[PDB]
Amino acid sequence: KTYVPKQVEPRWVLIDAEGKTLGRLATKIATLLRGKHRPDWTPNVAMGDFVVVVNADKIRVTGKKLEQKIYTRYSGYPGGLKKIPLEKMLATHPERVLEHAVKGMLPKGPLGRRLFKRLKVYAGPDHPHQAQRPEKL
Amino acid sequence: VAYSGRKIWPQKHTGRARHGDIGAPIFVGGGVVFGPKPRDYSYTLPKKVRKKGLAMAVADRAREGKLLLVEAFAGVNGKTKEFLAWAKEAGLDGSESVLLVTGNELVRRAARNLPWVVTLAPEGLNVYDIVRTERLVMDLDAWEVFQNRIG
Amino acid sequence: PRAKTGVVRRRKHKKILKLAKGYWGLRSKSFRKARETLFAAGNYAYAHRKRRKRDFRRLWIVRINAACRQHGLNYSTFIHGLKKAGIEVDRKNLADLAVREPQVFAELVERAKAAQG
Amino acid sequence: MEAKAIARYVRISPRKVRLVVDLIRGKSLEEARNILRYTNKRGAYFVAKVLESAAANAVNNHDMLEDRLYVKAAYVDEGPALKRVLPRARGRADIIKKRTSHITVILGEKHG
Amino acid sequence: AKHPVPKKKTSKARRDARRSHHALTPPILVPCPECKAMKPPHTVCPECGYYA
RNA sequence: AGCGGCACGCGAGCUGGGUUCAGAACGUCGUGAGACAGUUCGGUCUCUAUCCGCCACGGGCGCAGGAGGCUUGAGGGGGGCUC
RNA sequence: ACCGGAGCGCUGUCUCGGCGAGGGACCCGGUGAAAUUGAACUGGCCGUGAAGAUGCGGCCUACCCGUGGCAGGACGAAAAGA
RNA sequence: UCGGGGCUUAAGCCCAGCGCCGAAGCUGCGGGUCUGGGGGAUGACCCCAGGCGGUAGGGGAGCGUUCCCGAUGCCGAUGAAGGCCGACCCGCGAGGGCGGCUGGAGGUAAGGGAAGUGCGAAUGCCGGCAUGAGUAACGAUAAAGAGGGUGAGAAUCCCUCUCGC
RNA sequence: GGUGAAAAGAACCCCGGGAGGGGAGUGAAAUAGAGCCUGAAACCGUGGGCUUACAAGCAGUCACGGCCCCGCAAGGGGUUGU
Ligand SMILES: [Mg+2]
Ligand SMILES: [Mg+2]
Ligand SMILES: [Mg+2]
Ligand SMILES: [Mg+2]
Ligand SMILES: [Mg+2]
Ligand SMILES: [Mg+2]
Ligand SMILES: [Mg+2]
Ligand SMILES: [Mg+2]
Ligand SMILES: [Mg+2]
Ligand SMILES: [Mg+2]
Ligand SMILES: [Mg+2]
Ligand SMILES: [Mg+2]
Ligand SMILES: [Mg+2]
Ligand SMILES: [Mg+2]
Ligand SMILES: [Mg+2]
Ligand SMILES: [Mg+2]
Ligand SMILES: [Mg+2]
Ligand SMILES: [Mg+2]
Ligand SMILES: [Mg+2]
Ligand SMILES: [Mg+2]
Ligand SMILES: [Mg+2]
Ligand SMILES: [Mg+2]
Ligand SMILES: [Mg+2]
Ligand SMILES: [Mg+2]
Ligand SMILES: [Mg+2]
Ligand SMILES: [Mg+2]
Ligand SMILES: [Mg+2]
Ligand SMILES: [Mg+2]
Ligand SMILES: [Mg+2]
Ligand SMILES: [Mg+2]
Ligand SMILES: [Mg+2]
Ligand SMILES: [Mg+2]
Ligand SMILES: [Mg+2]
Ligand SMILES: [Mg+2]
Ligand SMILES: [Mg+2]
Ligand SMILES: [Mg+2]
Ligand SMILES: [Mg+2]
Ligand SMILES: [Mg+2]
Ligand SMILES: [Mg+2]
Ligand SMILES: [Mg+2]
Ligand SMILES: [Mg+2]
Ligand SMILES: [Mg+2]
Ligand SMILES: [Mg+2]
Ligand SMILES: [Mg+2]
Ligand SMILES: [Mg+2]
Ligand SMILES: [Mg+2]
Ligand SMILES: [Mg+2]
Ligand SMILES: [Mg+2]
Ligand SMILES: [Mg+2]
Ligand SMILES: [Mg+2]
Ligand SMILES: [Mg+2]
Ligand SMILES: [Mg+2]
Ligand SMILES: [Mg+2]
Ligand SMILES: [Mg+2]
Ligand SMILES: [Mg+2]
Ligand SMILES: [Mg+2]
Ligand SMILES: [Mg+2]
Ligand SMILES: [Mg+2]
Ligand SMILES: [Mg+2]
Ligand SMILES: [Mg+2]
Ligand SMILES: [Mg+2]
Ligand SMILES: [Mg+2]
Ligand SMILES: [Mg+2]
Ligand SMILES: [Mg+2]
Ligand SMILES: [Mg+2]
Ligand SMILES: [Mg+2]
Ligand SMILES: [Mg+2]
Ligand SMILES: [Mg+2]
Ligand SMILES: [Mg+2]
Ligand SMILES: [Mg+2]
Ligand SMILES: [Mg+2]
Ligand SMILES: [Mg+2]
Ligand SMILES: [Mg+2]
Ligand SMILES: [Mg+2]
Ligand SMILES: [Mg+2]
Ligand SMILES: [Mg+2]
Ligand SMILES: [Mg+2]
Ligand SMILES: [Mg+2]
Ligand SMILES: [Mg+2]
Ligand SMILES: [Mg+2]
Ligand SMILES: [Mg+2]
Ligand SMILES: [Mg+2]
Ligand SMILES: [Mg+2]
Ligand SMILES: [Mg+2]
Ligand SMILES: [Mg+2]
Ligand SMILES: [Mg+2]
Ligand SMILES: [Mg+2]
Ligand SMILES: [Mg+2]
Ligand SMILES: [Mg+2]
Ligand SMILES: [Mg+2]
Ligand SMILES: [Mg+2]
Ligand SMILES: [Mg+2]
Ligand SMILES: [Mg+2]
Ligand SMILES: [Mg+2]
Ligand SMILES: [Mg+2]
Ligand SMILES: [Mg+2]
Ligand SMILES: [Mg+2]
Ligand SMILES: [Mg+2]
Ligand SMILES: [Mg+2]
Ligand SMILES: [Mg+2]
Ligand SMILES: [Mg+2]
Ligand SMILES: [Mg+2]
Ligand SMILES: [Mg+2]
Ligand SMILES: [Mg+2]
Ligand SMILES: [Mg+2]
Ligand SMILES: [Mg+2]
Ligand SMILES: [Mg+2]
Ligand SMILES: [Mg+2]
Ligand SMILES: [Mg+2]
Ligand SMILES: [Mg+2]
Ligand SMILES: [Mg+2]
Ligand SMILES: [Mg+2]
Ligand SMILES: [Mg+2]
Ligand SMILES: [Mg+2]
Ligand SMILES: [Mg+2]
Ligand SMILES: [Mg+2]
Ligand SMILES: [Mg+2]
Ligand SMILES: [Mg+2]
Ligand SMILES: [Mg+2]
Ligand SMILES: [Mg+2]
Ligand SMILES: [Mg+2]
Ligand SMILES: [Mg+2]
Ligand SMILES: [Mg+2]
Ligand SMILES: [Mg+2]
Ligand SMILES: [Mg+2]
Ligand SMILES: [Mg+2]
Ligand SMILES: [Mg+2]
Ligand SMILES: [Mg+2]
Ligand SMILES: [Mg+2]
Ligand SMILES: [Mg+2]
Ligand SMILES: [Mg+2]
Ligand SMILES: [Mg+2]
Ligand SMILES: [Mg+2]
Ligand SMILES: [Mg+2]
Ligand SMILES: [Mg+2]
Ligand SMILES: [Mg+2]
Ligand SMILES: [Mg+2]
Ligand SMILES: [Mg+2]
Ligand SMILES: [Mg+2]
Ligand SMILES: [Mg+2]
Ligand SMILES: [Mg+2]
Ligand SMILES: [Mg+2]
Ligand SMILES: [Mg+2]
Ligand SMILES: [Mg+2]
Ligand SMILES: [Mg+2]
Ligand SMILES: [Mg+2]
Ligand SMILES: [Mg+2]
Ligand SMILES: [Mg+2]
Ligand SMILES: [Mg+2]
Ligand SMILES: [Mg+2]
Ligand SMILES: [Mg+2]
Ligand SMILES: [Mg+2]
Ligand SMILES: [Mg+2]
Ligand SMILES: [Mg+2]
Ligand SMILES: [Mg+2]
Ligand SMILES: [Mg+2]
Ligand SMILES: [Mg+2]
Ligand SMILES: [Mg+2]
Ligand SMILES: [Mg+2]
Ligand SMILES: [Mg+2]
Ligand SMILES: [Mg+2]
Ligand SMILES: [Mg+2]
Ligand SMILES: [Mg+2]
Ligand SMILES: [Mg+2]
Ligand SMILES: [Mg+2]
Ligand SMILES: [Mg+2]
Ligand SMILES: [Mg+2]
Ligand SMILES: [Mg+2]
Ligand SMILES: [Mg+2]
Ligand SMILES: [Mg+2]
Ligand SMILES: [Mg+2]
Ligand SMILES: [Mg+2]
Ligand SMILES: [Mg+2]
Ligand SMILES: [Mg+2]
Ligand SMILES: [Mg+2]
Ligand SMILES: [Mg+2]
Ligand SMILES: [Mg+2]
Ligand SMILES: [Mg+2]
Ligand SMILES: [Mg+2]
Ligand SMILES: [Mg+2]
Ligand SMILES: [Mg+2]
Ligand SMILES: [Mg+2]
Ligand SMILES: [Mg+2]
Ligand SMILES: [Mg+2]
Ligand SMILES: [Mg+2]
Ligand SMILES: [Mg+2]
Ligand SMILES: [Mg+2]
Ligand SMILES: [Mg+2]
Ligand SMILES: [Mg+2]
Ligand SMILES: [Mg+2]
Ligand SMILES: [Mg+2]
Ligand SMILES: [Mg+2]
Ligand SMILES: [Mg+2]
Ligand SMILES: [Mg+2]
Ligand SMILES: [Mg+2]
Ligand SMILES: [Mg+2]
Ligand SMILES: [Mg+2]
Ligand SMILES: [Mg+2]
Ligand SMILES: [Mg+2]
Ligand SMILES: [Mg+2]
Ligand SMILES: [Mg+2]
Ligand SMILES: [Mg+2]
Ligand SMILES: [Mg+2]
Ligand SMILES: [Mg+2]
Ligand SMILES: [Mg+2]
Ligand SMILES: [Mg+2]
Ligand SMILES: [Mg+2]
Ligand SMILES: [Mg+2]
Ligand SMILES: [Mg+2]
Ligand SMILES: [Mg+2]
Ligand SMILES: [Mg+2]
Ligand SMILES: [Mg+2]
Ligand SMILES: [Mg+2]
Repeated sequence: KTYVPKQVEPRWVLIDAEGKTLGRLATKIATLLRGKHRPDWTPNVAMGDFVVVVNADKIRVTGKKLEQKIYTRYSGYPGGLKKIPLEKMLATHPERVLEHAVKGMLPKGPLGRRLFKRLKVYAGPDHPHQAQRPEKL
Repeated sequence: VAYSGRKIWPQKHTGRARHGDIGAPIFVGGGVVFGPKPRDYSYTLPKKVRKKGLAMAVADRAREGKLLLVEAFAGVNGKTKEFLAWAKEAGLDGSESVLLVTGNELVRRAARNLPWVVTLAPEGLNVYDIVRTERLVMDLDAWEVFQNRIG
Repeated sequence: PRAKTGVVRRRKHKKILKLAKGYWGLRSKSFRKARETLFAAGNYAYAHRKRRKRDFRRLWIVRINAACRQHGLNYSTFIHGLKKAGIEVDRKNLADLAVREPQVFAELVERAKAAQG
Repeated sequence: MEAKAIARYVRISPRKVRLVVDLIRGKSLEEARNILRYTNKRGAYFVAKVLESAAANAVNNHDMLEDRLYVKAAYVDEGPALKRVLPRARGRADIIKKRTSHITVILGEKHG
Repeated sequence: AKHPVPKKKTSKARRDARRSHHALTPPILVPCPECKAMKPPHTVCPECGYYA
């Protein structure tokens, strides 16, 4: 009968964002958010590392993107569809662009959100120097 | 069924179901559908078969060794206690069901009230009664009658 | 001879109703609703029974692949090494060794890296 | 121990009186008499009626101390409804249930 | 009957949930100074009277 | 002094002039009963909203000690005319 | 008390709505129905599907329960299409 | 809005290679049933190979309900039928049995016979009870108020005065 | 259509205007109390165990996990978080 892990401790990680290609980084970030790298992986628990990102304001992204490529929010009201280009996202709160990527990469369930909270993204550098600052690339 | 043929309601725009009259079998108290009518359950079994059976019964009963022709009914005159004595001195301890076939009317009366004995006139010989009973005992004269039909 | 319904209907009903204990609302009180639900349930079980295997095969893979990843190679190549090295042993389930008794998993990694080329 | 008292066939809807009963469940006999003493519902009268009887039974039959007993539990049950025909428009007609209640109140000694 | 009608019998759960806010509150009472008895606040009550 | 979509948006929102019931008539066709997309006058439009949606307003709990007051503005709405 | 056209007088028919009165609606006490109802733990968009989806997919959104209101949807109710 | 996120020497397109994932297909292990073929003299039983999605429909084998023979029988107050409950035993299943509780007077083996014999839907029939809902409504907008009395209890009964129709 | 073998049909006391109950008493049984044998289901309610207020649902099913409960015990029952 297959092994079930018990209450273990979350491994807090720290990733430097600047230079990294947006989507490419998000993918790995997501994987870390779930277990999926720890061989005691369990799909219904929440055991992914606490990823911390810094210098997110400096994420690289190929092609025209920034100019083109737009994020759309929808208010409930008529015409309530807002459209905001990648450019202006970074202009203001930029950690958004990475978050909206990692979030869209997490499973959509009630667990998915638990995990989305373990992801801490900052304009960086610097952040809550709690405990582990295990540089990672 | 004793109801009226009247249509119970219009069957249109009433909004109710759709009906003809209370008599209908989907109605409670209505008439039965394929309920039983009185009838003749009898049929005419081939006489030759009726004979064989009567023989095979007597025969089956004879092979078992439970057949017994008699005659010396000293316990004549209808009286149970007397017949009891006769059967006593005859191996009929009332341990086995006896089909007592005989023409003797008084012998009949005697054995009659006994729970383990079925009396019977010779003309009434039938495979059913034969088979019901364990032992078969019959008057010599009656055995002649049985023989007349088949023997 | 008239044969009323009597016990028969009630009894066949109570049976199903037993099977439905625990279901939401009318779905465990109404015989007609109960049966309907059960119909669905039975079919689900039979199909989840088929899936259950297909489910663990997957779980194992990830756990194996996770251990292979930290051990240098990936699952794809790992299996190949093993499949080539004749070590048909490890049924993807028993590759739970990755979780406990890792030195054995490790031993099994080199066997695969050996069979590679 | 505990003392029961039931008034059956009270000509009033259960759902209605039930509102009053739930108001005094667990309460002490003292605050209870008061809660009904000044509750603004028809159910009060009936629930009070059975509550006071429960008390009498408690003491005159079980040596319980009046000034020491509470509402260990109480509940109201539905009795056979009185169905009546209400003439309606366009000749349509329908039945209206003048429902009915079975009010039970069971008292009990405080502590020991 | 005419025009709007309920599309479905409301469940046991839905009904009672609606009746969430049905529970009535107990009366508010205070002991009057005159007797040890209880009275609704700001109200004269029989079996006591008033100080003029 | 824009055109179009939304069951040529909208009758559990209204109207009911038009069309398309039973009355009547003109023309008209039919021996006829009747008929026509040819016309003409008359002609009953249903008090109660369960769910979703929507406009408003509360109760419950939540916001890692409890409380009084003052606030930040993520997110959303309104407004945008012209001589 | 027939159908068409016009004019005078007069007007909340209207521009264009406002205020007020009473009877209801609303709150409390008493009594207490109905049509309807597969079961319900019943959201939006874009698709999809017997071609008009709360129930399929993807995405977005959404603490739990009600009260007064509106009537777009549940191809709403009613009548086995006239 | 490419299913989404997201992707640019690609996560796009083309050419070549190696490996992996993966369906109820195929393999392994156990079980069932049918058919064919083998020993079993043998009824039993074992061995081997193969078949077993299914609507209309055809065929086969069973389960349960009422009644009859078996009944001048047998079971039954040391508790019949029926009811409620079970995580137990048997059966592929329809069911059968056991145990506990209720019930209080009948029940009917083996083996056979005969049918008013099995219900979820017929806007089915009868009865009970739900939902809408503490909702609409309380039946002419001629109109009420107060004191006193009666009474377990009074806006609603009696009396007096005042008001209105 | 049905109390019970028998009316032995509940004296008397207590709360209550009464109804209806609580004692007592009868009976083998009153969970046989009078529309009373057995008393199924829908339906209504009281108590208790598990559970639920960031969550999108034919209401189940598969897995794991927690709490509660039966065999101290390897097991099983209830519940439902993901
Ligand atoms: Mg990866
Ligand atoms: Mg995004
Ligand atoms: Mg997941
Ligand atoms: Mg999904
Ligand atoms: Mg979501
Ligand atoms: Mg007649
Ligand atoms: Mg007739
Ligand atoms: Mg007649
Ligand atoms: Mg007829
Ligand atoms: Mg006729
Ligand atoms: Mg006719
Ligand atoms: Mg009639
Ligand atoms: Mg018709
Ligand atoms: Mg209808
Ligand atoms: Mg019909
Ligand atoms: Mg009919
Ligand atoms: Mg009728
Ligand atoms: Mg009849
Ligand atoms: Mg009759
Ligand atoms: Mg025949
Ligand atoms: Mg002949
Ligand atoms: Mg004589
Ligand atoms: Mg004599
Ligand atoms: Mg004699
Ligand atoms: Mg005799
Ligand atoms: Mg005789
Ligand atoms: Mg005899
Ligand atoms: Mg004779
Ligand atoms: Mg005879
Ligand atoms: Mg039947
Ligand atoms: Mg329920
Ligand atoms: Mg139920
Ligand atoms: Mg596999
Ligand atoms: Mg009464
Ligand atoms: Mg309570
Ligand atoms: Mg009373
Ligand atoms: Mg008393
Ligand atoms: Mg006592
Ligand atoms: Mg209650
Ligand atoms: Mg009733
Ligand atoms: Mg009326
Ligand atoms: Mg009417
Ligand atoms: Mg009606
Ligand atoms: Mg009603
Ligand atoms: Mg409830
Ligand atoms: Mg409840
Ligand atoms: Mg113009
Ligand atoms: Mg124009
Ligand atoms: Mg237009
Ligand atoms: Mg337009
Ligand atoms: Mg169109
Ligand atoms: Mg068009
Ligand atoms: Mg058109
Ligand atoms: Mg147009
Ligand atoms: Mg047109
Ligand atoms: Mg319109
Ligand atoms: Mg209209
Ligand atoms: Mg119109
Ligand atoms: Mg309409
Ligand atoms: Mg006109
Ligand atoms: Mg027209
Ligand atoms: Mg029309
Ligand atoms: Mg006309
Ligand atoms: Mg012509
Ligand atoms: Mg002609
Ligand atoms: Mg013409
Ligand atoms: Mg023409
Ligand atoms: Mg024309
Ligand atoms: Mg003209
Ligand atoms: Mg004309
Ligand atoms: Mg007119
Ligand atoms: Mg007209
Ligand atoms: Mg008119
Ligand atoms: Mg008109
Ligand atoms: Mg009119
Ligand atoms: Mg109408
Ligand atoms: Mg009205
Ligand atoms: Mg509502
Ligand atoms: Mg809805
Ligand atoms: Mg609603
Ligand atoms: Mg809404
Ligand atoms: Mg709110
Ligand atoms: Mg609030
Ligand atoms: Mg504060
Ligand atoms: Mg201040
Ligand atoms: Mg202030
Ligand atoms: Mg702002
Ligand atoms: Mg403004
Ligand atoms: Mg704006
Ligand atoms: Mg005229
Ligand atoms: Mg004129
Ligand atoms: Mg004129
Ligand atoms: Mg003039
Ligand atoms: Mg003039
Ligand atoms: Mg004028
Ligand atoms: Mg204005
Ligand atoms: Mg005025
Ligand atoms: Mg007003
Ligand atoms: Mg008001
Ligand atoms: Mg009211
Ligand atoms: Mg939920
Ligand atoms: Mg909900
Ligand atoms: Mg589009
Ligand atoms: Mg589809
Ligand atoms: Mg369309
Ligand atoms: Mg659509
Ligand atoms: Mg699907
Ligand atoms: Mg959807
Ligand atoms: Mg949405
Ligand atoms: Mg409110
Ligand atoms: Mg209200
Ligand atoms: Mg509302
Ligand atoms: Mg609407
Ligand atoms: Mg893609
Ligand atoms: Mg993604
Ligand atoms: Mg890219
Ligand atoms: Mg080429
Ligand atoms: Mg080439
Ligand atoms: Mg080649
Ligand atoms: Mg090739
Ligand atoms: Mg290959
Ligand atoms: Mg493979
Ligand atoms: Mg696949
Ligand atoms: Mg398979
Ligand atoms: Mg297989
Ligand atoms: Mg096999
Ligand atoms: Mg086999
Ligand atoms: Mg089979
Ligand atoms: Mg075959
Ligand atoms: Mg064979
Ligand atoms: Mg062979
Ligand atoms: Mg052979
Ligand atoms: Mg053999
Ligand atoms: Mg041999
Ligand atoms: Mg042979
Ligand atoms: Mg086979
Ligand atoms: Mg198939
Ligand atoms: Mg049979
Ligand atoms: Mg039957
Ligand atoms: Mg019978
Ligand atoms: Mg007997
Ligand atoms: Mg006898
Ligand atoms: Mg026995
Ligand atoms: Mg006894
Ligand atoms: Mg027994
Ligand atoms: Mg017993
Ligand atoms: Mg029994
Ligand atoms: Mg029961
Ligand atoms: Mg056991
Ligand atoms: Mg056993
Ligand atoms: Mg079998
Ligand atoms: Mg078999
Ligand atoms: Mg069974
Ligand atoms: Mg059984
Ligand atoms: Mg059983
Ligand atoms: Mg007993
Ligand atoms: Mg029998
Ligand atoms: Mg047999
Ligand atoms: Mg038999
Ligand atoms: Mg048979
Ligand atoms: Mg038989
Ligand atoms: Mg047989
Ligand atoms: Mg037979
Ligand atoms: Mg029949
Ligand atoms: Mg049926
Ligand atoms: Mg009846
Ligand atoms: Mg009845
Ligand atoms: Mg009736
Ligand atoms: Mg009915
Ligand atoms: Mg019901
Ligand atoms: Mg009702
Ligand atoms: Mg009703
Ligand atoms: Mg109700
Ligand atoms: Mg009310
Ligand atoms: Mg009202
Ligand atoms: Mg009234
Ligand atoms: Mg009225
Ligand atoms: Mg007065
Ligand atoms: Mg006086
Ligand atoms: Mg007075
Ligand atoms: Mg009194
Ligand atoms: Mg009274
Ligand atoms: Mg007065
Ligand atoms: Mg009055
Ligand atoms: Mg008698
Ligand atoms: Mg009497
Ligand atoms: Mg008494
Ligand atoms: Mg006493
Ligand atoms: Mg007294
Ligand atoms: Mg009274
Ligand atoms: Mg009394
Ligand atoms: Mg005592
Ligand atoms: Mg007693
Ligand atoms: Mg009992
Ligand atoms: Mg008991
Ligand atoms: Mg009597
Ligand atoms: Mg009576
Ligand atoms: Mg009664
Ligand atoms: Mg009961
Ligand atoms: Mg009862
Ligand atoms: Mg019951
Ligand atoms: Mg219940
Ligand atoms: Mg309960
Ligand atoms: Mg409960
Ligand atoms: Mg417990
Ligand atoms: Mg949120
Ligand atoms: Mg489904
Ligand atoms: Mg488990
Ligand atoms: Mg567990
Ligand atoms: Mg613990
Ligand atoms: Mg414990
Ligand atoms: Mg369990
Ligand atoms: Mg679940």
